[PDB]
Amino acid sequence: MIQRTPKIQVYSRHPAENGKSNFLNCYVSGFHPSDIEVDLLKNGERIEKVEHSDLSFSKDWSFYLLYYTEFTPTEKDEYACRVNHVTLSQPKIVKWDRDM
Amino acid sequence: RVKEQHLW
Amino acid sequence: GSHSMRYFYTAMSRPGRGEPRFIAVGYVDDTQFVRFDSDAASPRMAPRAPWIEQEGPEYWDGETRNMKASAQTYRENLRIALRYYNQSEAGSHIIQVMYGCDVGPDGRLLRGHDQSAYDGKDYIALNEDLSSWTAADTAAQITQRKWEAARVAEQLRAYLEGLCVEWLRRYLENGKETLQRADPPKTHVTHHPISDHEATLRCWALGFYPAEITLTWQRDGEDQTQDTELVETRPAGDRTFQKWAAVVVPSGEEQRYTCHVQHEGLPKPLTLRWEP
Repeated sequence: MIQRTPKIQVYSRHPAENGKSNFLNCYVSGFHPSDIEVDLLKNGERIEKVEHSDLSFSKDWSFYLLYYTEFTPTEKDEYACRVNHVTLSQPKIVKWDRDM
Repeated sequence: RVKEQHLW
Repeated sequence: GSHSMRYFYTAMSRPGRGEPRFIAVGYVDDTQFVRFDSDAASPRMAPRAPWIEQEGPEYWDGETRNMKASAQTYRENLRIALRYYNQSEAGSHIIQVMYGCDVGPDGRLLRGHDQSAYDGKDYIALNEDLSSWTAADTAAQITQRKWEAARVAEQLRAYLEGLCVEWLRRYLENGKETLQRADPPKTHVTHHPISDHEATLRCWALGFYPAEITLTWQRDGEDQTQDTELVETRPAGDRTFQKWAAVVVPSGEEQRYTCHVQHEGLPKPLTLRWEP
């Protein structure tokens, strides 16, 4: 009956440099129960190749997952993570900001 | 290595 | 110098969508090394770290056998918990288990763990003596009574002081190149004006392993705990972790603020300031 909403961080593996290949990460954590829907977006559209870590959890029992994809950032392209969970009325979108 | 069954 | 091995199991029921999913992961410190998922096309304990790949067929077959048996036990425990909590067969529920051992630099047992949860709430835990239980409620007291009758704690204690420590020592030696290497954080301070009156100073730590780190801001040498925004430590995806801490400062007062970094990879704690 008690549920916990996900914390969401969107960031890159290495410091962002335009035209240099990198990895776009969306880390979801602190949530319960485990079902969660995560999409990485490029200019508002769903990226297809997205991989994710194996489900695990923290000492307080809340779950965490990393969703990631290879990307080459540019000045114009906008990146984001869209998350849905039973605790959320509508999907939550977190935009990628190089300075976090 | 995992623990080598005890029901609730 | 100190190390840990931990296994994490999650069993999740899904009425009308088949049998409950069972997922197990194993870690040494902050490095995952094995996984099992009942939803895989061919469920098997599978390697997730390069240093475990050398383990022979006897290891992989034995670990897979234990995991399939544990999946069967936890699907039965989900049915038992419905009865103990007077719940219907319509909802989804979750059992979680975490167990393992911590050793010091000499490789001797520092402490053992065996804890369970139902629907994200503590259910029953093995106490630090490895001989008695702490039950969270009257349903877990039924399991405690059954486990005291079957001398379950003695069996766990034998595992935790025996095979757990012996195999953790083996993995540490086989993976010494990475498991026994601390990667210190790469640190820097960024400055972002908010308005004419204030700016954000953000202290970054990147590329560090293990995950444990302390990042703090001080103003005139006093901790700014209430005023600091600290993000949760996050995985980079290449084994290392990242973290930042930020403070909002008045324009022109930037030099009153210092960022302090503590990490096992650092011989001494680091002091950083914004460098315009």
